[PDB]
Amino acid sequence: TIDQWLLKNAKEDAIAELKKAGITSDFYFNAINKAKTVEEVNALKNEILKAHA
Repeated sequence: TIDQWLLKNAKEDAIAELKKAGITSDFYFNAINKAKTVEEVNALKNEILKAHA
């Protein structure tokens, strides 16, 4: 199974820690659900610190 894959797991979990970080860009929250796996979602949020800040 694992169909849950979609990667929609760390989606809100991470973004939930971003909206408060002060970053509200959609190129980080939107491309978040586009990532591949959880490592790609949490990795994107870690790139904003250098891919935008």
